[PDB]
Amino acid sequence: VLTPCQQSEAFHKREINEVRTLENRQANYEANSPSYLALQSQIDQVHKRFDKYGTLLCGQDGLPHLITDGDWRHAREFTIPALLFLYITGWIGWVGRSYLKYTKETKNPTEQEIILDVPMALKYMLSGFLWPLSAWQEYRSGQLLAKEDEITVS
Amino acid sequence: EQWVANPLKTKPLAHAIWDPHFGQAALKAFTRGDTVANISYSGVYHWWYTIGIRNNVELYTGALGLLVLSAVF
Amino acid sequence: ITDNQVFVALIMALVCGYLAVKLAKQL
Amino acid sequence: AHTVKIYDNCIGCTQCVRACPLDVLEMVPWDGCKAGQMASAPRTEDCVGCKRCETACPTDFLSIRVYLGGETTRSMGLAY
Amino acid sequence: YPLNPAVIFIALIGWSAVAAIPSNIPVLGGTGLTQAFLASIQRLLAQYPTGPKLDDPFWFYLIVYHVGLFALLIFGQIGYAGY
Amino acid sequence: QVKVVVDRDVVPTSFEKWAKPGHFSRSLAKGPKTTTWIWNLHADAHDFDSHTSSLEEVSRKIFSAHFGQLAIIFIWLSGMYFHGARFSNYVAWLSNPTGIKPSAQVVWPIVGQQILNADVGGGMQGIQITSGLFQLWRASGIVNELQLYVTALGGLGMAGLMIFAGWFHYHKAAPKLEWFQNVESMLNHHLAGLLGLGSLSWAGHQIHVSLPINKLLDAGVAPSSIPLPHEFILNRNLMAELYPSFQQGLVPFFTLNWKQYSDILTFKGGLSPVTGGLWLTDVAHHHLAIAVLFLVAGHMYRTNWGIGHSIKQILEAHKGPLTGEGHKGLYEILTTSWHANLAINLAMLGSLSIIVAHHMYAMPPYPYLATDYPTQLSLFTHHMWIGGFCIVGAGAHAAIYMVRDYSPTVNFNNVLDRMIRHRDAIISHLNWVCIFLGMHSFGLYIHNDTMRALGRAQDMFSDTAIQLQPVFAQWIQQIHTLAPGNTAVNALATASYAFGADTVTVGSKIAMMPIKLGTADFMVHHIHAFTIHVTTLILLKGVLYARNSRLIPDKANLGFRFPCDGPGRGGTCQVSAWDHVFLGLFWMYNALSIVIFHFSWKMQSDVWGTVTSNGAISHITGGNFAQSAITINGWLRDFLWAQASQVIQSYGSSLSAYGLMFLGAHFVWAFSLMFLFSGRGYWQELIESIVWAHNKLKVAPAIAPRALSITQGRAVGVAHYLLGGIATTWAFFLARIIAVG
Amino acid sequence: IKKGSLVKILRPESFWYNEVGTVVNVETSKVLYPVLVRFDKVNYSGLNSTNFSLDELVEIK
Amino acid sequence: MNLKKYLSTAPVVATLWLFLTAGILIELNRFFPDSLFY
Amino acid sequence: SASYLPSILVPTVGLILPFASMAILFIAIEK
Amino acid sequence: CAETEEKYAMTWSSDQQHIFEMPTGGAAVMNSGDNLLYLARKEQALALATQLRTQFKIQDYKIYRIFPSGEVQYLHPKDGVLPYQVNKGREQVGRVKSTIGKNVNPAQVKFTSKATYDR
Ligand code: CLA
Ligand code: CLA
Ligand code: CLA
Ligand code: CLA
Ligand code: CLA
Ligand SMILES: CC1=C(C/C=C(\C)CCC[C@H](C)CCC[C@H](C)CCCC(C)C)C(=O)c2ccccc2C1=O
Ligand code: SF4
Ligand code: SF4
Repeated sequence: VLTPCQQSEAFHKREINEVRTLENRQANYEANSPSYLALQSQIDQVHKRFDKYGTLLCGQDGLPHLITDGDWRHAREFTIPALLFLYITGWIGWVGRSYLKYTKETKNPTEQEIILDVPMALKYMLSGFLWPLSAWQEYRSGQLLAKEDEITVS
Repeated sequence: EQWVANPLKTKPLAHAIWDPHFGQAALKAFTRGDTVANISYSGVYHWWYTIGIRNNVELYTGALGLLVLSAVF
Repeated sequence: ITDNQVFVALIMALVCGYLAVKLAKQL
Repeated sequence: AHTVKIYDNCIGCTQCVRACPLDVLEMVPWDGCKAGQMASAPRTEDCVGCKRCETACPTDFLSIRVYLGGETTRSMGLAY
Repeated sequence: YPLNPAVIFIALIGWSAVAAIPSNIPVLGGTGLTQAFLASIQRLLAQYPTGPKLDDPFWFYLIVYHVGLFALLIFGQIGYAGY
Repeated sequence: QVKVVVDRDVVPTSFEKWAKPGHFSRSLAKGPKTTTWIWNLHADAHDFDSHTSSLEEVSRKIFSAHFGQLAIIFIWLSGMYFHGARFSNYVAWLSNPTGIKPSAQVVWPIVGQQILNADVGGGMQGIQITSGLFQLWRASGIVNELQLYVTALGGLGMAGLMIFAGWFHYHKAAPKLEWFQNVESMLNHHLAGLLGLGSLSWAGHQIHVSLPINKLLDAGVAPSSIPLPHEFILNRNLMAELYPSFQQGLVPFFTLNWKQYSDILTFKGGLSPVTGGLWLTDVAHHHLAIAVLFLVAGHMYRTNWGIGHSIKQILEAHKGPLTGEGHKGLYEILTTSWHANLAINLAMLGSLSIIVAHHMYAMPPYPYLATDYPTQLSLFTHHMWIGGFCIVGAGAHAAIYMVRDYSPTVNFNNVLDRMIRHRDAIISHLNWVCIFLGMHSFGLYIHNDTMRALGRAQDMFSDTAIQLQPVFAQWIQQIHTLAPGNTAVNALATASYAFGADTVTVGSKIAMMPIKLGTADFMVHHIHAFTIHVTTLILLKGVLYARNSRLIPDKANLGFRFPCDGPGRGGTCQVSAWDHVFLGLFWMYNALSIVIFHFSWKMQSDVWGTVTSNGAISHITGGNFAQSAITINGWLRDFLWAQASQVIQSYGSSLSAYGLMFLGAHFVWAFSLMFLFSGRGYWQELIESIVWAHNKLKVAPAIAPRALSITQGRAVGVAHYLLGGIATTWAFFLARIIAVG
Repeated sequence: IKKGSLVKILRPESFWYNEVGTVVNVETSKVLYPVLVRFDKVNYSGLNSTNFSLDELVEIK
Repeated sequence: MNLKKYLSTAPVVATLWLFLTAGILIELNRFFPDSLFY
Repeated sequence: SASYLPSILVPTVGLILPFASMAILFIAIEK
Repeated sequence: CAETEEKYAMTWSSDQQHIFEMPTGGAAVMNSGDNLLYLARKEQALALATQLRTQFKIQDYKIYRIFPSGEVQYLHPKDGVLPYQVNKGREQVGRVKSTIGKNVNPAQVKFTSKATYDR
């Protein structure tokens, strides 16, 4: 059963064990060593690390699990970086497709791919920002796809 | 059938060994009864024990009963 | 667990061996 | 033997015969191309089958297609 | 090709006599390179099963005498190259 | 004669041809219609005897390229001196070296990886050095951070002189070929000028820097009371206290009373019992011996003054009867073909690097080097590995000579091709020696494997069982015990303490123990002779069958990196002189993997470890070699199962980056097999079946996406098999010995 | 038909099958494969320059 | 003059873009480390 | 339980059967 | 060996004593006037024909195939002219009517002793 992670026992056992275990090296230095300040910053980055995983679900393992159902209580877990990611490589993919359908109609398409025309490249890098309703409106013209390309025997 | 007497305890034996390469020290690393047989890791005594073979005699009549069938095929 | 049943078995698979070599030199 | 067959795509550019280091291939005057030539493979008893012809066959797809057939002494290329 | 299989013993003259009288004392042999060997083979020659790895002047003056003796007989066949 | 004719303003220096990739090859300036142009661009980036046959233009290109290599090496050493300066704990390491583990690289604090900063002491953390730079700096006498900064900045200065030198010697002053075929002068300046003045000037550094400094650090002086090497030459008085022969000046040198220089120079050998290194009196005396001996050596090549040899009149004079012509032609081979010179120099360079490894483990020449065992391990191992690869470079570039630059007119009946007349009798007897040593080097391991597995340990090859005591190695090692009284008359100790007397300990750490060789060490030496003979088989089969085999009698007409001939002759895959080098790299991995698996486990059983009270002994595995190296279950269990345990439990600690470079190197090793086993007849229409999925969405790439070629599609399987395979033993070894030593 | 015309192929072992290409030379001397067609892209032989018959001569407009 | 063509090639712009997005990941993981939400 | 039969049958199938089977098969290359 | 395998003896003439390379290996003496040369297999021999012909003129050359019965053969050339050059004596064998695209499917050839292209 996925307990809420802020109250799970083995979670806070890992809190005591890692703050104490990393803290064992912190007594190897004086009060004004640069390493001692670095492990001050590291202990801060462990208490923040465990307070910022409060609303997750760590089960009996004491390790924060995830949920990928789109439950809308786990939306910040999976689906918000899911839609975020699909926007980012939809950006990248529409940039690359748009640049290849640029260099397909140029003088010499071979030299276009070694030496990227950074004018027209950085045109398409930035212009491919709104690929759902630009790739979709280039799909409604019947132009994202193709037909009767290369194939083997049958 | 010694395994049928004690199914949890006794480790089930496969066929026996005749190595002329076992000098002495390996011969004491296999003694499960008088034979030095391999422990049978194939679940066959469990299937023959749910079948209800509780004997070695029924296994001989079965072994003859499949030499007959192999000769038939 | 007995003795003569083993001999009955090796006779029956000797016959089965002759039927195997009888299948061998015809196909 | 390794059966060499030379189809009607053979436009007679003769990189095949120059590419064969066995002289299984020769050129035959054949009035069906612009050069008037079409290659022939009469002596396939010496044909290794190394497909060095098919590398240097600049047709559409392989006018000369080597099919790997029999394996004699000469067609296996063993020295002894 | 070996047209001159003439002499071998000229190396035995040529390698023992150049290595007998120079003693050069504080090494294994206080005597020369060969005198420390001929004395240290006659103790072992009469079918002695001994001579272990700690037998110094048998093994060491075995190899160091054979390695110059081989070299001087080979150079003796090089002594039939100027013909 | 000797004269230097130099073309000026050879090549203009605009960035125009950088915009033309593949400008250099007219076979490759067509531009990429396929993606194989991308990889052929890099496979022809240094085929200098494939750009143009004109050896002048080639020779300018290579000779300018060497300065680029030395520029990268001076950037590398300037990097090591700066990471020694700003980032290392070397100043604190100089106080107590046996307690402080050496660290330079201080990992930047991003997510997690700040835990790699190992608290190695010195008050400052960071990942631990295994390269052994601090031992060479204590030997060289670098006291504080200032010489590391300044020597780093001089490293960048020489890097600028090598970039400017290479630009200067390709573009605006580049020589003729008559400069290059003036090779008696080249040997005449490299024997004498490079190595002679190198060892002589280094004897200057050791006598006027290291002998006072590593006398004071041997006396245990803190690195603040130590004066600068500066201050030992303003007056002889600070050195006459340390070495009282400096008071006499150079006067006993010029009168040849060299008995007086017993303070500065001696012949003692052994090791320093205090620092665990060689005596720098012996090392400075040694570099004087290389000094005078190489300056003698340089002057045997007639250049202008009619005094000295020429190589032609040497090689003609050995007109032996069983070779017929003698060495006629080799001065014309080695001064017209670069690849043959690269074969010789990579063979001797690689075998020198192996010699470096074997001379560094047993005579540890740096102070406190044998104390920290990871620097003792990885400087054996690293120089063993480059010392391996360079021999395969000999086996390749010998074949690149034999395919390209062979000409039978200059090379007719001499010592060279008379081998190739009976190369069947060469390779056939290598075949026999490989089978005989494989049976008698590994069949003994299957024997002891079975006899230990069959219970009958009375039939093994142990010391208790049928023994195979190495007779010859124990005998000559016993001679090396008896050296410094008998034959090395003016010595005191032996050539090493791998030979003779009782062990040398520094800080309760065993610096060197006399290595015992009994009946297991024997069989591993026959492993090494075996897998050396197999690489010699593949790398002589790669050269004698390079140009014209009896399978394929025109390979020079096909080239060097051709994949094959075809399915004819029943299949002629992998038959080129390059493909034997493809095989010799796997056998390089085998041969050196069991060299270092002999090293790092015999010396974790027979040498290294600690010493306790009353001089009592303790090894790391605890004498667990001769009862365990005889089998393979003892080898795999007791070595690869047991020594892995400090690499595998290394998580949550500073050794966990080796726990990442262990698994990832298993990944790269396993990832090579995809390239080795399959071939482009699969991947080309797998890829083209993906090209359908780009042609459907108009994402057809204009450079056509081929698969790799065959030779690239096996060269990359080598270069992953070796990167993953070598980095496994890398992470395993450094995570093993850092975790204890 | 003519030189310079942009021609789709209908032969399944053409590498450029169902891809248009430009006509370079046509011979009218009963050569069985007279219409030499080269292409933008490149087969595995490295060679765009091939030739075809008249049944595999389908142009576009 | 033609250096900017060399700074428009495939590997150089590959390093000047993967170096840049690499710096986006590292500079976005120094400022907000341990980011499993959102 | 005839405890002597593997002492006969294990060697005569283990070694001497791949002698006569080498003869029957290997001469049966030419028969 | 020579008592059971077809030795290939290559006979040719030259003008000057040059030096070529054997297919067995190494440099050969190359008798200037006329010289025969026993070999092992045909690719060695025509590889030597490429070895000499692409360098310089070695014409009036052909291997007499010593088959072990005792007599010879003659292949390169037969009509006296070089094979990629076109002579009006050679009869072409080894063709079909079209490309591979009209070759028969091997399920139409299954259980018959035919080829995948004869039709
Ligand atoms: C122009 C950019 C671009 C675009 C839009 C696509 C799109 C596609 N590829 Mg892909 N691909 C690309 C480049 C691209 N590819 C490159 C450069 C390679 C070589 C590494 C591949 C190798 C590849 C394989 C092997 C496969 C696909 C497949 C696919 C399809 C499924 C999506 C997927 O998993 O992608 C796969 C994505 C990758 C393998 C990694 C992405 C490739 C690079 C890193 C990103 C591309 C950005 C591009 C370089 C930007 C250049 C332009 C810009 C400078 C102006 C999809 C149509 C699959 C398919 O057929 O599915 C139907 C498939 O099996 N691709
Ligand atoms: C005694 C003079 C001398 C010295 C010291 C060297 C030293 C070297 N030569 Mg060299 N060489 C010389 C004479 C000399 N050469 C002559 C006379 C010829 C012509 C026959 C050549 C032909 C030659 C070739 C063809 C090659 C070398 C290479 C090398 C380098 C090997 C790499 C190495 O050891 O790095 C250790 C590095 C050092 C020890 C640094 C050395 C720098 C010091 C300052 C000496 C350099 C002085 C310089 C040569 C004087 C030029 C005069 C000019 C300024 C007016 C090394 C720097 C190889 C190389 O890498 O190319 C550069 C190479 O391929 N040499
Ligand atoms: C008297 C001068 C002298 C001194 C003090 C040293 C001292 C040293 N050398 Mg040495 N060396 C010398 C001369 C000298 N060498 C000469 C002249 C050569 C070239 C032949 C070498 C070649 C050499 C190698 C290859 C190695 C050393 C190494 C070492 C170190 C190991 C410690 C030891 O016990 O070695 C004592 C040294 C010796 C027993 C060498 C004696 C060499 C004699 C002087 C050669 C005489 C030359 C002459 C032509 C005779 C040659 C044939 C002869 C054998 C019959 C030590 C610092 C090892 C090292 O690097 O340490 C890690 C190592 O691997 N040396
Ligand atoms: C572990 C796998 C393995 C093994 C055992 C071998 C073994 C061998 N390789 Mg090798 N090889 C391997 C992997 C392996 N290779 C891989 C992965 C590559 C990839 C690059 C190569 C590439 C390679 C090349 C390129 C060459 C070899 C060659 C050889 C042979 C060297 C001669 C020798 O040692 O004979 C001794 C044999 C052994 C040690 C094998 C064990 C034999 C035991 C000891 C005795 C017999 C067992 C048993 C009694 C048999 C009877 C019972 C049975 C009949 C029922 C040897 C058989 C060379 C060759 O052709 O031979 C010279 C050669 O040129 N190998
Ligand atoms: C190749 C390495 C090797 C070697 C050297 C041995 C050696 C041995 N094994 Mg063995 N073994 C090996 C591999 C090897 N094994 C492997 C790989 C396996 C597993 C497959 C086994 C499995 C095995 C078992 C199961 C047993 C042994 C046993 C033995 C011992 C007796 C065998 C015997 O009678 O020899 C027979 C020897 C010969 C017939 C001699 C032939 C070779 C001669 C010397 C060649 C001489 C040629 C000559 C030099 C030509 C030059 C001179 C001429 C020109 C005049 C013997 C020590 C037995 C034992 O009890 O150990 C004590 C035993 O029970 N082995
Ligand atoms: C997988 C495989 C391939 C396919 C390998 C493909 C073709 C290469 C994949 C890696 C390249 C580098 C991808 C190209 C991507 C570019 C780097 C652009 C990406 C954008 C940035 C990363 C720069 C072979 O070609 C092959 C050939 C012969 C034997 C075995 C194999 C084989 O196993
Ligand atoms: S087929 Fe290709 S190679 Fe053979 S001749 Fe016609 S064109 Fe030249
Ligand atoms: S098959 Fe081998 S030999 Fe016969 S032609 Fe094609 S390539 Fe030349």
